[PDB]
Amino acid sequence: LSVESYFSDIHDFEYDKSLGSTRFFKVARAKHREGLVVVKVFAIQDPTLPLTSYKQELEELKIRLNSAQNCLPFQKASEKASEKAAMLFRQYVRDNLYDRISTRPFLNNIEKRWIAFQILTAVDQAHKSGVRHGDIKTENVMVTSWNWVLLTDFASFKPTYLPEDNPADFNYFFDTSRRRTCYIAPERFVDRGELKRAMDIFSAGCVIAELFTEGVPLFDLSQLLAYRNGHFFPEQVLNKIEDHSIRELVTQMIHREPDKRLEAEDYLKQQRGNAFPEIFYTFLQPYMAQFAKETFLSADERILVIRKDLGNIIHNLCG
Amino acid sequence: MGEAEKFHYIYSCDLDINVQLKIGSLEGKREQKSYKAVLEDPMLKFSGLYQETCSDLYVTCQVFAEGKPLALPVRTSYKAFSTRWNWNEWLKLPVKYPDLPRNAQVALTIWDVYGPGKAVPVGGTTVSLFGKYGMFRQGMHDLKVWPNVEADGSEPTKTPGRQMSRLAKLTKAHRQGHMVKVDWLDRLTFREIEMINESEKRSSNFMYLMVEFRCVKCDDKEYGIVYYEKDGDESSPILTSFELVKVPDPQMSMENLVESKHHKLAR
Ligand SMILES: Nc1nc2c(ncn2[C@@H]2O[C@H](COP(=O)(O)OP(=O)(O)OP(=O)(O)O)[C@@H](O)[C@H]2O)c(=O)[nH]1
Ligand SMILES: CCCCCCCCCCCCCC(=O)O
Ligand SMILES: [Mg+2]
Repeated sequence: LSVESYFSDIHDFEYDKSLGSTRFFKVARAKHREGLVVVKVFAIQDPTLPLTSYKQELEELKIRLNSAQNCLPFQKASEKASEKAAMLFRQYVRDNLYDRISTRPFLNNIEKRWIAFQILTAVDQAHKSGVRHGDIKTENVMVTSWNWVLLTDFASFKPTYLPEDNPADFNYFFDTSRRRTCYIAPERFVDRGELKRAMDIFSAGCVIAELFTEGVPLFDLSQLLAYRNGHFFPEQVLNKIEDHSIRELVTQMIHREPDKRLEAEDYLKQQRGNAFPEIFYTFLQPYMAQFAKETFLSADERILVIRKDLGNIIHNLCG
Repeated sequence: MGEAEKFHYIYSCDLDINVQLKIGSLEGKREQKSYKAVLEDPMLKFSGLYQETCSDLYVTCQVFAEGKPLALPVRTSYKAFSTRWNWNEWLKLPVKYPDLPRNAQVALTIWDVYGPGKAVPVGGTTVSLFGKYGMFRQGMHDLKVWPNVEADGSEPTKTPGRQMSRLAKLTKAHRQGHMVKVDWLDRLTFREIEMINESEKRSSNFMYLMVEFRCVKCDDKEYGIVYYEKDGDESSPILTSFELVKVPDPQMSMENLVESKHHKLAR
């Protein structure tokens, strides 16, 4: 079944585009009353499998991440929408960071810093809420056209632990871009656990690496398996990071032993001022949050909010 | 008995014609002839104040919005004055009704000769083009003239053209027929207004520039020009749903203009 075929049975969501077919999900862009939406359609080949376990999880991710301004959970889920398919619904964002890195205008250092700041803010938001994103990747970091980061596609249905012996489990659930990139924390490799906050910190650290290397992946599956065994360290790619302090944050976060990986809030404490401008904590995160989530401010009213606040904005950012 | 009460109007953004302003008469006296100042400045005897009772003054009309001029000033054509300043000239302004924002004003400056190649402002006056509820001013208006200054086009203007102030309005309303007529009472009351007016003539050296605005007529109807913007009826289809799309993006399905600028410069 083609990705579009599934939408023939649905009235409320009109097919728009395909984002990419993989044996795990077929992803389409759909037009909706509210805007554009990503529909991850899961062809449920074996009806014996209980999707009720995944539907519960996603409904508690949806509740916990309701107020997480930089997290975008799946907002809907439908076990039988096409009888042989399930579907996960979330808004569609302007960019995904992997593409944004290449689209113009190119991200400045200060914009990359703002994206890495908000990646750590998103991880911190979900982690405080009680949620883990079991695969952060640049594809899953989403960027509004005002550079609000939304972390999306929370990997609650993906396995926390993978065997190193059989790459079949990685190939199915992870690396749907088919880039062979591997940000799966090394201790997630063995030979239905719970996901750990340090398993996101390795994933997030590698995404900040790739962000600051202009898309050079820090590891692929063999390199992560070597790093897991201590036979490789990505010094070459880390030296493509142009900023020493983001380089050390990444080198901290990708640390091999999870015990040495702090909380996202700690990296944001340590990085105050030095990696992340003070103004990110004091003005831009709280000011920009008024545009962010379940907010209702029109393009016409956005410009009037920013015009009416120009003087205040100039003082905070500039002085 | 009377034509109906229907109020006809045109949107300002639909009336694509030049604004025209009649410069009527300049009533009032000038600043006498201070011969103290002439001893200090001998060039001052060679100025319209000191050469004729009515120098051949001219007015410049310029439209301002947000403190900026919308176009160049328009000058009254030369008219030789002997005993009264009465241009009686319709000036076609370089601005059209669609071009006028809600805070458009006309800054009117009366100019006089001050020696060779030098005009001095006799006075200035500024009046907003739309009224209190956004209707273009209609008919004959008498504007307070501020002595020895140019009309100020800044927002708010320092030379607004708008006892005798209140009475004149009532008098205009009476002459138009909006006030009820009571002959025995009008006869008595207007003598008092005349006394008030004469007292103000002697008390103050005020000048008034009477101007007029054109009347828009079609089939013997009167249309007021109300300020509007095209699409002003487009009440945005705002809806309060956030079931899936929690974070609206205004640039969502829009051409990337920074990539097209780049395409146009590389390719
Ligand atoms: N701009 C934009 N691109 C998206 C969006 N959703 C998905 N895509 C793109 O389409 C690709 C395919 O969709 P996904 O299945 O989510 O790809 P992915 O991030 O590798 O997916 P997972 O492996 O499940 O995390 C993504 O990598 C993105 O590049 C979106 O909301 N906005
Ligand atoms: C109604 C809830 C819909 C949930 C959608 C995600 C379900 C993912 C199931 C993954 C099954 C893996 C099967 C396999 O290992 O071959
Ligand atoms: Mg995804």
